[PDB]
Amino acid sequence: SFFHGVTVTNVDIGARTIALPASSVIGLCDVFTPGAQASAKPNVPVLLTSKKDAAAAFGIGSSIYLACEAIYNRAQAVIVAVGVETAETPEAQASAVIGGISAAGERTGLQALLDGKSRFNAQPRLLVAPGHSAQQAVATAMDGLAEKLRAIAILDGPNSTDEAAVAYAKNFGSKRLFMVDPGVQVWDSATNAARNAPASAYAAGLFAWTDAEYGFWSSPSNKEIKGVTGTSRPVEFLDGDETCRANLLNNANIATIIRDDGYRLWGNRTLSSDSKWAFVTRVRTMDLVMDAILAGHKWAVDRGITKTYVKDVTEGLRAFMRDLKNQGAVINFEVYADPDLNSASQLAQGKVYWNIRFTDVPPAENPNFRVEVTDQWLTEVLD
Amino acid sequence: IPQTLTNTNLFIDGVSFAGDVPSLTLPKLAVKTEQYRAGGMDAPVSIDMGLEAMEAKFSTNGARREALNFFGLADQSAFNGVFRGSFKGQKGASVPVVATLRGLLKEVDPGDWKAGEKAEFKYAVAVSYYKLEVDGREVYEIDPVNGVRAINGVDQLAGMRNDLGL
Amino acid sequence: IPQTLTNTNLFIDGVSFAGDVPSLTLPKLAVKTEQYRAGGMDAPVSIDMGLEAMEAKFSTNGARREALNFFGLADQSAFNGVFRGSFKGQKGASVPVVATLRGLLKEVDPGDWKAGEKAEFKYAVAVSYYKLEVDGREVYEIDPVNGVRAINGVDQLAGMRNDLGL
Amino acid sequence: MIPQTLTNTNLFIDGVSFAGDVPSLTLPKLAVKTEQYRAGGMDAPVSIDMGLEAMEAKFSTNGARREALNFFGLADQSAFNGVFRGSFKGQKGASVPVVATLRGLLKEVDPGDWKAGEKAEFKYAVAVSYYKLEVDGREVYEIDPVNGVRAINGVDQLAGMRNDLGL
Amino acid sequence: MIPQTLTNTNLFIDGVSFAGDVPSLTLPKLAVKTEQYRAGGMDAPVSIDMGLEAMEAKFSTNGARREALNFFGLADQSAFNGVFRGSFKGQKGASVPVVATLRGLLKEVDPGDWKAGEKAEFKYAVAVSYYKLEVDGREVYEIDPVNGVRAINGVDQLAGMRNDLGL
Amino acid sequence: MIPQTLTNTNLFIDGVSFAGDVPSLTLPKLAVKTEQYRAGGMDAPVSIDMGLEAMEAKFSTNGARREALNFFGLADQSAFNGVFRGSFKGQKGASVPVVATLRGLLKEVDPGDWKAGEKAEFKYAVAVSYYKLEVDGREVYEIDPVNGVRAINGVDQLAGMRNDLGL
Amino acid sequence: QAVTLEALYAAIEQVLRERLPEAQLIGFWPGVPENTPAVSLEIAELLPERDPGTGESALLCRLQARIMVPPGADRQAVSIACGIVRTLREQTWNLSLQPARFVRSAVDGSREELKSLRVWLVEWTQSLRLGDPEWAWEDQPPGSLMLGFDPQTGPGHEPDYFAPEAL
Repeated sequence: SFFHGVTVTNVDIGARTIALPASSVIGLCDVFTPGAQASAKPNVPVLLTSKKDAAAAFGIGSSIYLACEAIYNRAQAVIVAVGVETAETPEAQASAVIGGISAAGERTGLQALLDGKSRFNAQPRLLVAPGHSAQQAVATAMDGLAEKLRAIAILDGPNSTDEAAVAYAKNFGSKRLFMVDPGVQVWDSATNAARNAPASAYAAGLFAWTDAEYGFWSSPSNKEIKGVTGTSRPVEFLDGDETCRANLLNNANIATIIRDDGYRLWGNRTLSSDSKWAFVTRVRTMDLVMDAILAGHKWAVDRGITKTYVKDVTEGLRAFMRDLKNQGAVINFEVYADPDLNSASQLAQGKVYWNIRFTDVPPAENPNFRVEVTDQWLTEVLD
Repeated sequence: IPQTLTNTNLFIDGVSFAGDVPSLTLPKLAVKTEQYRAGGMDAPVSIDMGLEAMEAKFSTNGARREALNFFGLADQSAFNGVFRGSFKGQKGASVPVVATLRGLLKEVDPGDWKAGEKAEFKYAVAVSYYKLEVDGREVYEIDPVNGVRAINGVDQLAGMRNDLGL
Repeated sequence: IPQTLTNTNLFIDGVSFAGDVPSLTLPKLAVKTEQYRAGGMDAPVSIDMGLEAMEAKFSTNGARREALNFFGLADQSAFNGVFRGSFKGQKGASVPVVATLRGLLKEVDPGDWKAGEKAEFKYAVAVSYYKLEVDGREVYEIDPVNGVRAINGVDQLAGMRNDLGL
Repeated sequence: MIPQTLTNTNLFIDGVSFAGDVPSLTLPKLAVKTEQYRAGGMDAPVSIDMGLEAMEAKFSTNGARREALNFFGLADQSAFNGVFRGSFKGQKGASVPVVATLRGLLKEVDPGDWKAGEKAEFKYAVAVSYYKLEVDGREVYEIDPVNGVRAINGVDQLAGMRNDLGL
Repeated sequence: MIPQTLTNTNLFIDGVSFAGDVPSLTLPKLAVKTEQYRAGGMDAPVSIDMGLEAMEAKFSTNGARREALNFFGLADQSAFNGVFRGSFKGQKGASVPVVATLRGLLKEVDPGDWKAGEKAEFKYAVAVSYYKLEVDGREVYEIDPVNGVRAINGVDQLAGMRNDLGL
Repeated sequence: MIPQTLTNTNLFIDGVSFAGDVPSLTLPKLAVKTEQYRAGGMDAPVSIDMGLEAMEAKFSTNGARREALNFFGLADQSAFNGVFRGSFKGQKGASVPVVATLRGLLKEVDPGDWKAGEKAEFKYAVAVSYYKLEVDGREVYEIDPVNGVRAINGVDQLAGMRNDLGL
Repeated sequence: QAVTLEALYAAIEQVLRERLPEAQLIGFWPGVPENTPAVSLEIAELLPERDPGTGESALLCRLQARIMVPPGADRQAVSIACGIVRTLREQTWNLSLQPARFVRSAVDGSREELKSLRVWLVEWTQSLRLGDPEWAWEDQPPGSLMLGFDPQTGPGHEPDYFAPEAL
């Protein structure tokens, strides 16, 4: 029925960890066991906003819920997640994460995150595979899901030593992969155990947190993770060009988690061999302005923009570039008419080549303090 | 030789108002001057302070719904519009002038409706972004925010933003 | 193609003044702007603050007693009235424009009575509620109280009343 | 940054909306009781924080808002509760809310001069105790005088000098 | 709520209507004698109510209203009786009355400068003792200084501290 | 000399640009604490420098600049850092920069009256300790109160009276 | 699409034969008043107008109707003339035109032969946008736009990017 009048209840609330309502969209694929409580079919996507949907659509005994708690401890975002059904064979568990179009009109595994478009007008901007990115065939298809979506995917090095991770990441020369190696243990509030989380959804909520506050152009490296204890293995950052473990992991382009607990990230690079798009803040502004070309083409095709197309797209593109100069995301912005236009009948009939140059804000990596001990002001003080 | 204008086109968001835009007025660009006479002078010199505001006033003569719906939006610089013009002088060399602008459509004025005349609605946009290209290349590029007052390619506030850190 | 108006009807409270309403003026809708130049800018951008007041000025030419009796009522928004119009353009497609309004009839002006001319009384209503439907569907819906400034269906103050609790 | 100003305003008192008659508000002027301090070995004093001072939050209405006149001079001081809402629309559309929960004594009802053809403007004032301002739902100020709560942006700025007085 | 302002005004003195010459009134500014209070274990003082202060209710007329000049400086203080009527019409028609019964000493007759071509404006002032404001016939304020009556909205706010002083 | 005025202005707080909402600044009024001195054998006192006095550097913004509200009344006084930039364009083209690094206590957040149709104007004030003005990159003022630094145009004007107090 | 003068001549003949059965013969350039209730359309003058911003030439033509009748049936020709005037209030002749402006109607003296003595000139003006629109500025279709970047710039390697691409 119902109840009238106020009601006081003996209950259990576990120590509120509210965060900021972020704006970026996160894709996630991890494994759980379906039951009558978990009210979601495996290979269908569902957007989640708070922990009430990670306890009702998916079970609390899961591994999505280990990673949805990872985002919601850090930044309240919109996670579009699918479920991979539980397998036992270590290849068949990862081969169901990949999947394909084995169904009639449905993609199953990681590919089901392509249904973020045409369903909510909210594509995933981040792609997370917690723990499964240690396998190569998952991580290579994170690249194949990033090229179709313009969404940088967060990888996961193995929980073993550094040479198991540096020699793992030698086969990646892809612009959009971002690897976080050291696994994070976090003490659970029920089972009295430091749960060895895979530590790739901890960085996913951090990217949602930096976009909501400090913006996308700030490199999301020295920002503090909350709701977290130490890593599964300790790293350190000391100075003097030695074999210290943080310098050993940046030079092979892996993010690291540095201090007392799982405080901060440390990677500023992405897994690109091409040193132009080495910073993650450059690839996320490139893949943001390439989306404004798409919405600047969709807006310049539904209204019959025939004779004034290239003027409608380019000025509408510079309406977005002056926004980035306004927000501090770029320093230079210039949309150039390239001199590779050969003849007037040749260029006006086809192939008008224009450029977009922008100097992204470089994140302060390696400040340098050249320090002295002098005898200059010893005379002035004593006399 | 003087330049008689021949063709006139107005866009609002891409929709061709080529035809029924009988009158259009670009914003007069006015330097914020100040009659300044200091100690060692008698006549006042005038010093720039920036520009003053920019209103562009076109007047379409129909019940549009394609220009009416940009009044009172929650965001300024949402109405943009692109003017296109064509002055024709000096042996048929019609110079293509465009004047693309942007800003809040600050006033929609329906006139007297005396039951039988034309419509002649009136409009006024508080222009923020203003870009005037005469014969392809740039003449006036006025972005108020970010301080991008640029005359024929060179940015006259390049020395200012280095001083202000912008 | 321009739109020549053809038919004009005015209601006050339902009573058909179809015929003797020679002139009518809808309220010009003006955004309360402000020339705003902050630190990092030179030209002033203009920022909305809401609308300013709305006066509609029709002028009937008779001693009415059906429009005179709505002057000086103890309640504002008691005079309402409904305008109906018809612009005709683009191959006889007469678009039905209505402009229903509401507010205090703030001024009744009898002109000069030079003993032999027409009457031509003049009126002015301080419009509160203003609703303009061009071709059936909504264009401008301005309710000042409750903050219901709505452009073509969407409420531009939907984000404001959630912040203010209205 | 975007140009962002005040556009509209609202006032609640014990839940009752003043959606029709508030021409003006005034948030309380938060000021530190600065005692300028020049001592031996310096010049040009350095202004040590001593604490805040009293926080009157004036406003005015011009109707017979008896639901605002009932809270003057009650036996329970700090029983006037109320928020000073207000939205800043900016230039890019979406408006940033600023609300300000108050809890104090309505220490002044100042009815204006009734010039019979002008407005009324019942000017008020509340010497608030509790004060909580929010911006876009995010916390900036917790000012509670008694029991020592000055929490700027959520972190308590008197907690180091509250576990030594033994409060 | 509805937009509601002051439109018209009236003044009675001992029943005599001033329906023809009152350009201005002024209700008495009800203010609490706030003593700001910062003590050990707090900051940002908390403003304890001590009571009200004196209540001068100015007004002005510009004729030879001798029926208002007779009440200046009599032997019986608090013998000037009078109401400050006033109606707030609102927007939806019916007007909400505000009346204000006074009882005090006419302590000031201030005749203006007579510039011979302007108005007169005999500005007055009454340091009232008794004070009763009504809104739409409903009670809001009973302020009687002597014998301890502060009744906000009908409930006596000094009755708990009148049966202990033994008044 | 050329006619040279102020044209544009900027404000940074901890690196954060206020490129969109600062209508006004105020540099701190540098004034000597002049004690007028007439003694035996003279007249018309001669105004010995005693030192400066406190340096409040007001400014105002009219948005919800929460990044400027977080620095009010922290535990660390002189933790508000910020520069008051500003360029003077002159008449002959190239602009002469004036920047002013500050370090003090944000001792006042004064939110304006919210008249619902006007601006906001959150007026602020910082009682600065450290103060460094530059002109075209060249130094003019180092004003550090503690540890005795008054360096006018790079040369220290208190160094002769700092190696005698033994600081 | 656009109008033609021959499209205008056919539609004014078409509608006027439907509305006027008493008018036996409404030709646009006839002669020979062969029978009693004849109406002979004409062209008086075609004049310029406010030129629109396209290649159409704005022209208002003084169209002209001459109502030929034998004398003694003057009233029978005003009833023909009143039928034409009642048409011209809203009439666009179903041709994407502006509604015609009625000008005058009166008996005239023609230069032509006057066996049919009584004729009534009925003239009216209506604007015409004759001709095609003409585009002048830019003829660059949606199939031709490539948008590279800073390192992918030069005649060595082409900017390998289309505007319609992946999502």
